[PDB]
Amino acid sequence: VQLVQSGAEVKKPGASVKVSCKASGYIFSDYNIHWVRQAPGQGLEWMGWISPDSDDTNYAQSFQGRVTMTRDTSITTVYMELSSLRSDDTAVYFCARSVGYCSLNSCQRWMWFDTWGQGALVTVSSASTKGPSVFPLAPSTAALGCLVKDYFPEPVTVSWNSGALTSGVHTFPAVLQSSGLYSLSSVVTVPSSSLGTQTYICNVNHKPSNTKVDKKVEPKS
Amino acid sequence: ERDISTEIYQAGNKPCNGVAGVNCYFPLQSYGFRPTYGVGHQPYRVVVLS
Amino acid sequence: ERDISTEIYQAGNKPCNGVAGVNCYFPLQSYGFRPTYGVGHQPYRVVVLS
Amino acid sequence: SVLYNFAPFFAFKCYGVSPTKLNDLCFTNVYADSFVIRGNEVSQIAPGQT
Amino acid sequence: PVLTQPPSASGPPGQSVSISCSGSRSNIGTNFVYWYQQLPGAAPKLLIYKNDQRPSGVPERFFGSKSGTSASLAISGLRSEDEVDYYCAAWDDSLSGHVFGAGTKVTVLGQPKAAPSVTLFPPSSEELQANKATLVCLISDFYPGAVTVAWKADSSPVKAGVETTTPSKQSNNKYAASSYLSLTPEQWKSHRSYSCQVTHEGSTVEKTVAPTE
Repeated sequence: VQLVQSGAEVKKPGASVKVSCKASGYIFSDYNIHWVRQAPGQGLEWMGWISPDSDDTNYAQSFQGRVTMTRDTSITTVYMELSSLRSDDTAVYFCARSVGYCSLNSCQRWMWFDTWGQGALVTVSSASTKGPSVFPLAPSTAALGCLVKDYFPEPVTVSWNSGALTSGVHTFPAVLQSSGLYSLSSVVTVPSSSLGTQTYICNVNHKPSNTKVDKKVEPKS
Repeated sequence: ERDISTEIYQAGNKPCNGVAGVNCYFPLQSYGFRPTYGVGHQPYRVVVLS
Repeated sequence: ERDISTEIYQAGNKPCNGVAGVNCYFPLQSYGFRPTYGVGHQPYRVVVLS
Repeated sequence: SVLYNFAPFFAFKCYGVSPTKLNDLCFTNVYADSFVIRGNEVSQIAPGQT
Repeated sequence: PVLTQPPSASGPPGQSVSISCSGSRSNIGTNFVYWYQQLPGAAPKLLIYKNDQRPSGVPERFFGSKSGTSASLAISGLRSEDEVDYYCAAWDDSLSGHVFGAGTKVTVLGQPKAAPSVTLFPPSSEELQANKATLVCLISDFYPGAVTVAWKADSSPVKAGVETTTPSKQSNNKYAASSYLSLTPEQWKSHRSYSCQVTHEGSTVEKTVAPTE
């Protein structure tokens, strides 16, 4: 069985996300879907469960109207509306196929979650909308980097000269600041044989913007 | 009579007011209703009339 | 009922009436009492009433 | 009552006659035997389990 | 509230490691407690249900138990796949909601101390022609993460709108951090020298780059 769903990128708070954990590989008349988010580091926050035969749903004692679950029969999915998103619960959402059907509040003693589908990374914060920007990095053998600034939405694909000449790439994390922008870096561990005789080209391809930018390194000594 | 019991029934000597597992059990146990079972293990729906 | 074993158990076709081999292992396997294993791995005293 | 003054047991899980009414239920014959085994198979000493 | 768990109940291989799941009076003691298994950066799964039996494909060696106020899970032997996370879940009547664990990480008995390789990279000539000067410096190939980055511009240490990140995890079990700034070009031309101070354990490694290099 599988529990595939769509994926939502980063967005400004004050909106409503929408994902649909599709019930495929099994008949959807004898199971329940439980929703819980996994915050990085700290514990798990459980929302509730739905019913196929009915909207007979039970909500948590922490969130009442900020999260709403509704279902459908022909498409056989589940639709959520998360009104008034805040920037303190950046977590990935999981749908779990649990055995057992109950409608009362005194049932939770004998059922468990069997299979957990892969999550949809969802997170709350504002962001820029335009494409990335590749800036060259001067070398200090000698190694030169590839600086990428203000790329949204995450992630991006980095290709060194469209894969024609790459060697010893490095992966770096994203820095954090209050401006809401993120930056990426990538330096190649190249020897001193190709420093000024052969130039190095770094390209970043972005799918939402459908555009690319190029750098022009100018080493000096 | 109608009885709604949520506390733990004690089956030993220690007071099982809120602790269960060592000598006391939960009095409510759910039915095992599997469609792959036999005829004698099927959920029959019954009504009274007095 | 209970059965006891004096001969060496044979898992194939090999004469083993007091000798070991590639398949003529002893019918008893080592267990070991060490106070460094888990709580579940610790031995338990169990009695049964018929 | 001698089966209760020897601390809280590890597990009193059993299926059969309730021990709270065994003082008046006289029986014909009864046998007892005890052994030591790994704690991963102590919950598997039950009727209808392999 | 949330269940109480140790932060990191590690254990050397070759013996058994025990982990406890202690909650409250109504949390564990009247309802059956559960144990879940999660891979690092992946979806979780059930580990023991009903404290006595296991699903198919789960090894027989794994075992759990309950006492009346806390739960005990017993495992023996650690390998390269035994650094996964272990969570404990329970339910109660007071809150009417599922409460998971706090998070416990177990590790075997990890690289020793070393010397970081600071790579101070000056901004390119293209950047200097765009009325900006991105003063960056990077470090790589050090373990563990104890680098205290600082600035010594030889005239005045001033910080404004920095972009400093923690050393993350690479693909070769190494760490790498970043400390960036999109400084004004006149401030960088006002400084005749630049060398970000990188120190790990005392044996610091420093690299300097001239404005004309």
